[PDB]
Amino acid sequence: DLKAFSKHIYNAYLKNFNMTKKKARSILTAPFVIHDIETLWQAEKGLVWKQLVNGLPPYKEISVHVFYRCQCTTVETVRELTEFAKSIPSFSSLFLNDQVTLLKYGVHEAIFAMLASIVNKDGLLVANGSGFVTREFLRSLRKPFSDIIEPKFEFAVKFNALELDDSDLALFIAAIILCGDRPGLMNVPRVEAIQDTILRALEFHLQANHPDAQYLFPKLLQKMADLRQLVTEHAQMMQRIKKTETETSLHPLLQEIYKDMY
Ligand SMILES: O=C(O)CCCCCOc1ccccc1CN(C(=O)c1ccc(-c2cccc(F)c2)cc1)C1CC1
Ligand SMILES: CCCCCCCO[C@@H]1O[C@H](CO)[C@@H](O)[C@H](O)[C@H]1O
Repeated sequence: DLKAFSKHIYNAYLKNFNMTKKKARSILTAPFVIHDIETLWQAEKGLVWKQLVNGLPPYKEISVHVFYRCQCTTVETVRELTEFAKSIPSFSSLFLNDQVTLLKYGVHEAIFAMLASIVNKDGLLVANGSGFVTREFLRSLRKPFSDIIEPKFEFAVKFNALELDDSDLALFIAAIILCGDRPGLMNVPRVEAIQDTILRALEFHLQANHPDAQYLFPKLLQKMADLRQLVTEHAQMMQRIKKTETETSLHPLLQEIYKDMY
């Protein structure tokens, strides 16, 4: 039951996410360092990116260009999360409208949790591990673009202190997506039931994987609550950008995610 449950989730996680925390940590211990405008330019000229630069919206400025690259990665991680979720039998058993509801309100929490895997206190990996953008450079962007980034590093460094591996994260992320609290859900009892099974699997798994860790399971439950507050603040900053940065393009999928959030 729960052992094979977890194992199926773990394989779904390995199957659908290109960058795993294992791969990321090895690199973070070399990548081209982006820390100013010149190295950013060189990086765009020199590094392979998943989305091609001319494919981005028309250029406006440096801070906005960075934002577009963040937005590109966000949308790509949504696609991965969707296929990850669909690789879970109980998720695909849900009516398609409930699937969309869970992803809509779940993906950003899952993204910011997984983000910690490619983050340290000095910056984060970009371009599939080919580059490393410094936290200080991201801090130097003009508001509101620098403001929307720093809160994630703060969460990330604290989160990495728990020292989860990929197998723990697969269950953690599954639990975030299969959440019975999401607005507009049709079959709440069914999602609550799946959520409960995942959380049992998570505890079972952590007992085995981290036998000497103390209070880790309730600590992770608190991280789930923390991520909700993080995403609320994020959505508020995105609404601010929408209203005060009219020249900045917003990806339509992300726009569909944000119109009913406060
Ligand atoms: O939510 C939206 O509406 C999309 C909008 C998000 C905006 C805030 O995004 C971030 C905030 C904090 C940390 C990371 C991200 C974005 N992410 C990245 O992986 C990422 C970070 C930096 C760069 C990059 C690339 C080139 C130059 C440069 F200076 C930076 C590329 C990708 C993770 C969440 C997807
Ligand atoms: C797969 C069976 C066909 C599903 C048809 C039901 C569509 O319902 C719609 O689901 C959306 C969430 O996904 C909500 O945002 C809309 O308010 C709601 O009207």
